[PDB]
Order: sequence, then C-alpha cells, then structure tokens
Amino acid sequence: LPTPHEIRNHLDDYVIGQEQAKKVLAVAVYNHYKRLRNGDTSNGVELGKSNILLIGPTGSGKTLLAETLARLLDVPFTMADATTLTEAGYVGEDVENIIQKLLQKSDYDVQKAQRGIVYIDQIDKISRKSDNPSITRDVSGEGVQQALLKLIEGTVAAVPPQGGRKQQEFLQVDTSKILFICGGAFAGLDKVISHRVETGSGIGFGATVKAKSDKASEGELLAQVEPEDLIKFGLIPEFIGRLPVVATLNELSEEALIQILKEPKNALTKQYQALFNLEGVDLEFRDEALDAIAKKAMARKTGARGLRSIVEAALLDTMYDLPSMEDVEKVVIDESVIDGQSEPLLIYG
Amino acid sequence: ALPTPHEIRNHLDDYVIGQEQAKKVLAVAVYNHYKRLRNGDTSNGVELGKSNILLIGPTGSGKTLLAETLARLLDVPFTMADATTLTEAGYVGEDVENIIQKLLQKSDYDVQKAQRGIVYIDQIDKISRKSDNPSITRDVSGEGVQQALLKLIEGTVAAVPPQGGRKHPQQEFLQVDTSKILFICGGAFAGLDKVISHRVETGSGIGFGATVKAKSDKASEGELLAQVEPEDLIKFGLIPEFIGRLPVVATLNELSEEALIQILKEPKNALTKQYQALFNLEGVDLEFRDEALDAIAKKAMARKTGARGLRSIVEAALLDTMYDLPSMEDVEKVVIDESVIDGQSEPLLIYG
Ligand SMILES: Nc1ncnc2c1ncn2[C@@H]1O[C@H](COP(=O)(O)OP(=O)(O)OP(O)(O)=S)[C@@H](O)[C@H]1O
Ligand SMILES: Nc1ncnc2c1ncn2[C@@H]1O[C@H](COP(=O)(O)OP(=O)(O)OP(O)(O)=S)[C@@H](O)[C@H]1O
Repeated sequence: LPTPHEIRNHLDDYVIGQEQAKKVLAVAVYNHYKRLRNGDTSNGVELGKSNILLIGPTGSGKTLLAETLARLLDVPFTMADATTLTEAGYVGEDVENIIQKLLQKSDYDVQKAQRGIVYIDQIDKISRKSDNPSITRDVSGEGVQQALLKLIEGTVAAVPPQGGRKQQEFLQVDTSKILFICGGAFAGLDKVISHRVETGSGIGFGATVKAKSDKASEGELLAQVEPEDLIKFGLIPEFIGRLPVVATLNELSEEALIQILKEPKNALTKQYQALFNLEGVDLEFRDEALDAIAKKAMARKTGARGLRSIVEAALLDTMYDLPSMEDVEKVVIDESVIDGQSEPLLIYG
Repeated sequence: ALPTPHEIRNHLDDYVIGQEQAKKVLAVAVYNHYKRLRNGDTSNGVELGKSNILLIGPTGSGKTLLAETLARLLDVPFTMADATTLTEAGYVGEDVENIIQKLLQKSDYDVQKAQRGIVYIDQIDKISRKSDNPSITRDVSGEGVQQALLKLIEGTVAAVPPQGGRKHPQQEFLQVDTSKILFICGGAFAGLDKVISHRVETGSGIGFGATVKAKSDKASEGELLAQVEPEDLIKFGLIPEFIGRLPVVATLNELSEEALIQILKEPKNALTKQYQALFNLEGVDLEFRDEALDAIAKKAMARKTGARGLRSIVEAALLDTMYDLPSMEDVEKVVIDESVIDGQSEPLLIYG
C-alpha cells in the first residue's frame, strides 16, 4: 500500500531539485497500482490512463528517475530507446521489440507484463525537422510516431515468447493498461516557446511594442509549454494527444550540484569514499572544494555527467601512487588542488 | 426480431455524443450486413454488394471510440487491426493476411462464421505516397500496400495457417473467402484541408480584377471536409482503385464547444465518472459544477488536440491534491471551483 509521500521520500533520496517532476510520477504510480487493483466490475468502466512526457534540459536527471523507479517498483519495468526503431519492417528494428524486452525482465509472464511500466529515451530524435508534411517517406521520424499511436492507446502485438524455441506462433500482449513514459532532452524548444510566449508586435509606428523576455528564464519558460508549440517543432498532434501529462524540469544550478554531492547515497563523493575504505584509507571533501567544482562544471556546459572529468583530473596523481603507498590513513582535497596549484594533503598513520 | 437503426444508435449515444451523421452510416451498414447474411442469397437478387465505410475525422473526434462500442453490442466477431505494420510482398515487417488470422482468434477458428466478421483498419492515411518522390526505390509501406488490399477487399481467397501450425508435419493453409467481409478503413488525414481549398477557393488574387478571399475567417476546417470528393484524395496519395472500393464517406463534424461539456457528464465512461470512482474507493466523493466545466472546454479547444487532450487540463489541476490526499484523514468530500482550473485558488476540502 504505497503512498505518494512514501514513494516521493524514496525518490528524493536519489534526486534533488525536481519537486514538480516527482509529484507527477507519484500520482501515476499510485493511480496505476490503484487502477490495476480495481476489479473493473464497477460503475467506472474502462478507466482512463494518464501517460507521462518528461521534457527537460540535458543531463538534468531524466534518465535517472526511470532507473531509480524500477528498484522500488514491484511490477516489471523496461527501458528501451527510439534510436533503433524503424517503421515498415525495415532492417533497423520494429516497435514490437519494446514488448519482448519487457518479458525478459518479467520472465515471460503475460499476466504480469501487461501491468508493467515502459520508459523511452531520446524521444526528440523522431521529431520532424521543423518542416511541413514531408515529400518522401521518413522511416525514422514522422513514420515512427505513426506506429506508436495505436500502441499507446491499447492493442495486441505479436511477440515470439523467448524468440521462439524452434511453435511458429506469437503471443498476444494487450497494452490498454500499460503506462508509457516517453522523455528525452529536446534541443531548441526554448526558441520555439519564446516565439509563442512572446505576444509579438508590429515594427511600425501605430503598432504597439511589448517589452518582454528580459532574461532567458529557461526553467520558467519551459513551464509555459503547450501542445501547439510542439507541432511547430515537428511532433504530430496525434502523438501528443496520447501523452496528456507533461513534465518540465528545471536546470540545476551551482548550488544544486553541492547538494547532489553530499545528500544522495549514490553520489560520486561517496563512491570514492568506499573505494578508499577497502584500501584502509579515509576520504574527505571540504566545502571549499565543492564550490570550485560547481563553477568548473557550468563552464563545460555538460551538467552533472561532466562532473567526473573534474574529479578524476584532480585525483589522477594520487590514484597513481596510492596502492604502492603504505601507512596512509586519510586524504583531504582542498580548493587549491582543483586549480592545480597544490596537491591533496595526505596523512600518515 | 432484428436490431433496428434507431435501437442500435441509442446504445451508441451512451458512449458517443454529437455524431448523429456518423452513427446513422454505421448503423445502416451493420443492419445491411446482418440482413445480407440473414438472407439465404438464393433469390432473384444475387451477388449483393457490400458497402464499405471510410471515416475521415480530426484527431480525438471519436473514430476509435465507435469501433470499440460497436464490438460490445455486435454479436458477429470484430477485430481492431492497423495498416501501419503491414508490408507488401511478404517482407519481414508483416503481411496483409495477418488481419485474417486475428479475426479467427475472436471466432475460435470457424471459417463459415468468420467470413461474416467486421474489421476496422486504423491509421489508413499513413500508407499514402505524398507526392513527387524518388522512384529509384519503390514504396513498401506506401503505394505498395494499397495494391495488396484491393484484392482482399473486393473478395479473394487468402491462405491462412491453422493456429500457426503445431509442427512442420501439417504444412497446410486455410482458404477464406472475403467478398462478404466488411471493411471500415478510417484515419485522421493531415493536410487534407489545404488541397481541398485549392479547388474551392480560387482566390489568391493579387491583381485588380481578381478578388480577395478575406483571409482568417474562411478556414472552416470541419465544414471543409463536408465537400470532400474522391478526386481530392488522389492528390493526397491514395490510388483511385483503392478509393473505388470504398464508396461511402462520413464526415465527422469534429467538435462543438458545448459538446465537450456533455461528454463529461452524460456518458458512462466520462472522465468525471472515472475520477469519481477513483476516489470512491478511498471513501471520498468529488463534485464538478457546471461553472468549472465551461472554463475547461475553452482550455481544451485552445490546445487543438481534441477530447484526448482533455486529461491534461484535469490532471494539471488535481496533481497537488492527489499527491497529498491519502495522508489526509477525515476527508469525505472535495469541491472544485472555476478558480481551481485557473490556478488562482485551491480546491476546497471537507472534513467529516
Ligand atoms: N538530481 C540529481 N541528483 C543526483 N545525480 C543526478 C541528478 N541529476 C542528474 N544526476 C546524474 O546524472 C546521471 C545521468 O542523468 P540523466 O537522467 O541521464 O540526465 P538526463 O538529462 O536524462 O540525460 P539524458 O536523458 O541521457 S539527455 C545520473 O546517473 C546521475 O549521476
Ligand atoms: N463523441 C465522443 N464522446 C465521448 N468521448 C469521445 C468522443 N469522441 C472522442 N472521445 C474521447 O476521445 C477518445 C479517443 O477517441 P478516438 O476514437 O480515438 O478518436 P480518433 O479519431 O480515433 O483519434 P485517432 O484516429 O485514434 S488519432 C475516447 O476514448 C474518448 O475519451
């Protein structure tokens, strides 16, 4: 009997600064369990299913949320990608590949698989290139979206169980109850949102001028997104209609990174702490060193994923002579070490 | 007795609202189909024709909804196939014959009982060549799939494996006549309004003599479909042969502002009744006043996504409420005012 507060508390341990995103998942997860729990033999018939669309900046933690969810989730979960999908039975891949991947996690249990959750990454890769209907067939893009429409609403797709032993049959897999979380970092969406959010004005004398968009306000700008803007970006309205809900993720700032290095249990700081714990050596991270990493992380425009480059670059010299070194019990990383002027202080004990 | 067009439509009215034109067309075909089968066919009139239906309507107008509601009341077997996965010449994707075997699963492998079944093919527009494309490579999911359905719709015998085959020992197929099978092929066509305008607008008019069309008040999209003809679809990509097999057409009359309000209250499967049951098990009931729904209708039409895009308006409001509702105790009723939809205020909570 999980609750949004309990599930959010668990997710909060691994994610920070995504209060709006977390609420959406908690409701769907809570409602999905509630929907399946219901016998369906009641006044409410064919209860609706709310899908989710996770849009956010690069490296903001979208892919991480789906991974952490599967650990806590009891029902099966699968994480596919739309990069390999090709329409019309081409050589690349078919959409049915997503369903068979779910059974691998579910051990080929049809009744248990229909109640599963699905996640897709890099959904923007199939958006039309800001054009009108094409003059030719776009195998990857407009074509792929057309195929997913019926899958999201609910239908049965042929799937060989285990790939087939040697049977010549396929197992029907309902999808009316399956939830879908399609999310990927869209590029350039702010420029499109800027045009629509801005009222617009005529350049002549009589036409009034409107002073707006003084600051980019990226995080606050994506919140004003609507389906009509995505149509101009390349998505088909049919595909978005299948995804009523949407999630806007703020971009992490200098202060957000500091909390990510200490509060989460799987933080990189704690990883190295365990790396040296087995070696009989302790590790420490002072606040002055984390402040400098934040400024360097933003300088590389890579997000949280670009943080390891800064850490490994500093501890490189240390890690080269640490195993051979003996009688060392503690390592401290100061602010100077990041700049490279100094070396990390080692204590012998 | 037999089901009547008026009686069958009343059943559909419970699940569909504002589609009087479409309901009648479907009722007649279903009644005609039952009539043709009921008839022995060994009479003066023979080789009776089958009138197929072609449903053209915008997204979320209720095309897919009609097929599901029909199968519930319909006694004969029904299937919901799609032309998106079909590939011609037996390629690796899928074959057109797959539609037939799916029908038998509902019919329990009864050939005589299967020919009288009904089929609904969605996403039919997605297999049309748009225009002026490279001819070095032939279309596999475009111009080449419609050709395969021509013989199927007109009536031919297609080999089908029985149950997929227990082992190689059988190595046999089943022959199923399809001349009697009905086909309802419909999908939301994109960009059809632009081609129809060229024929019925003739108003670029930059010269003195030519007129000006008074642009921004003539884009009557829904009404524009009402004047559709087969020649317009040829420019869209459909082959005349495929259209000849589908004489009937049914404009959908997509949506009226007031229709959306009726869909949320009168239907049994309305969204309002869904959430009402969602909280009913939790010992909580929520009411939606009419003053709140009028604002919701205006927000949905602004999104240009149809009824399917309506949940976005509801869940965006009730997000914070549903997140902190279980933790709350002694709460028996919730009221949602117009302000809640706007976001200025919060939904009032009642304590028992
Ligand atoms: N809030 C966060 N707290 C802790 N680690 C985070 C956070 N956000 C991102 N990360 C780190 O970023 C890694 C990858 O996050 P992702 O979910 O891939 O971000 P992303 O924006 O989804 O990148 P994409 O989807 O591949 S473009 C995780 O394994 C974490 O190490
Ligand atoms: N007349 C209607 N009355 C009630 N609900 C409707 C009506 N029309 C559409 N809906 C809602 O819209 C949902 C989907 O409608 P569809 O039948 O899928 O429309 P559609 O034309 O098939 O869209 P496509 O072709 O699948 S993109 C239904 O499940 C209903 O919730």
